[PDB]
Order: sequence, then C-alpha cells, then structure tokens
Amino acid sequence: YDIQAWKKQCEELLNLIFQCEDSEPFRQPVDLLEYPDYRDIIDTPMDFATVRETLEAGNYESPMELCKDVRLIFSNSKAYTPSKRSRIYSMSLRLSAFFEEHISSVLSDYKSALRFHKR
Ligand SMILES: CS(=O)(=O)NCCc1ccc(F)cc1
Repeated sequence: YDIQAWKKQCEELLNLIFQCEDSEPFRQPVDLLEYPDYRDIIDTPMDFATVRETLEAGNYESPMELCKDVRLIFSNSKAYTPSKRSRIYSMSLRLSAFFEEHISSVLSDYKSALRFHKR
C-alpha cells in the first residue's frame, strides 16, 4: 500500500525500455529534418527521454499519467506509419507489448494503495 512506490518502479521500467533495441526509434523526439510528414500528422510528439525527464522533474502525479504519455509514443508511431509492416511500427508493437506486460502491476498496486489510503 505504498502510494509512492510507482515512481521507482517506472524509473526501472524506463531503464529496461532504454536497454531494449526496439526502443531505438523512440528514445528522443522524432527528427523533423528527417521526417517531414511529422508535425502535419502528429499533434503531440512524445518520446521516452521526455517521459523520463517529466518523471524525474516530479511532473507526473500518478503512473496513469506516465502510461498515457508512453501510449502516445505508440499511437504516434501507428498514426505516422505508411504501412503496418514498417520497421519502426513493428518495433513499436513489440515494445508496447513489453511495456503493457510490465506496467499492469504498477498501475494495480498504485490504485490499490490509493483505495487503501482513502478507506
Ligand atoms: C528520433 S529520430 O531519429 O527522428 N527517429 C524517429 C523515428 C520515428 C519516426 C516517426 C514516428 F512516428 C516514430 C518514430
């Protein structure tokens, strides 16, 4: 029932994501010099360095907010892809599965801790 435990759990999951080769296209903001269809199709860019810096700045109140930003990395990749078979999009699907598999307990524990706090 530790209401704060999610933050270090998210830091460690981000470390695992950065070690994963599938995170390479998503570690830093998309290069607008390399990708021109970018801001015309993506309204809210997101990447893992931005997520890590928001977390480290104390600018996430809950792991749900972090999850929303990580899910935006994946939905931006899906919206920008010219094909479901593209390399970057295929990497995003595997990385998303890995992320969802690991964030599930973080979210469950935090929501349970908050329910206990408010009992
Ligand atoms: C940091 S980068 O060197 O510009 N690589 C970005 C690859 C990418 C391009 C479009 C997307 F929707 C998602 C990822």
